[PDB]
Amino acid sequence: ASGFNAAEDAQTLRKAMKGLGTDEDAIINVLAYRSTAQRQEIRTAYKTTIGRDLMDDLKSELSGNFEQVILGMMTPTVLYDVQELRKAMKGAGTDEGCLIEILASRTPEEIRRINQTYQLQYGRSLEDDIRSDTSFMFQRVLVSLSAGGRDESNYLDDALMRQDAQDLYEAGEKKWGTDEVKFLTVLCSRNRNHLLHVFDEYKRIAQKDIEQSIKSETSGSFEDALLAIVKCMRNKSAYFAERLYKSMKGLGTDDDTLIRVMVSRAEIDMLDIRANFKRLYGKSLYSFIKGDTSGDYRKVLLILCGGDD
Ligand SMILES: [Ca+2]
Ligand SMILES: [Ca+2]
Repeated sequence: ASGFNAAEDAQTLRKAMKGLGTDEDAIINVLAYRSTAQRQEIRTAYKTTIGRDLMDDLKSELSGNFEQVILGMMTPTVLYDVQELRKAMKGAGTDEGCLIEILASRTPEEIRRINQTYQLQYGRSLEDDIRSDTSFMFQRVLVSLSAGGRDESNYLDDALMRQDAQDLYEAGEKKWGTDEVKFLTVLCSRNRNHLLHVFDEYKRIAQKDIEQSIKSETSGSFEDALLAIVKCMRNKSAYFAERLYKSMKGLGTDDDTLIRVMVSRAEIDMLDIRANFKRLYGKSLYSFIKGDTSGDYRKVLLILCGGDD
């Protein structure tokens, strides 16, 4: 008896959190079927209408993975990335995979926004934290990416493109070892169109794909970062399909990654992620999530997925 009404959604959620226990299905039936933008209007309407803070109430009413997914869904796009990078770096351990996932997949523009926001939210620069929590070549790649200075044009410099391919090839022909800085320079600095052309040229002169050379010539998180960049440049949806596969295959589940990817990409390219997932693994993302998770947690996850393939 109306279209999208933030106030009405606010009432549904409040009712769901009232009384003994919590009607999580009511919560899902609303939030999982609203856009990130709409969820922000709901937060505003809830505080206006109820005089309480929606995020605080959700946190006090929910727990575990279900809580993590719902709160993630409720967080504005930029702030979610910022809070995920911070979480990746707090504590003794560092979630380098998360750092790579975010820094290799977001545009230089989105990264610049994440930068300023990181600074305002915590008081330190994203770069400083990266420098403190990572080292050597991997640190350098992240420092470059985090600054968001990658060429944003679509300009193709023929001469430079040919030289880049050569430098990359020669980098894997050095006696002492792989001239890793070359990979960093080319893969972190050039614009997409230029890089994609460089990959073709590389293939021509080396008779091998850049990805296979990266896998045999480099290792560790540095290797992962380069691969992430290449994959995100060529077929970003496939990169996330793989990310999701790795988080669910074999004993257990990397819930942090599973949740972040499903939440962050739900409104961006989930359909294409699903297509690539089935192509790569023969199974549908839906079937994988369904058999690797459970509870209301699984329910919201399957909905973010969108349906079986
Ligand atoms: Ca309750
Ligand atoms: Ca598993």
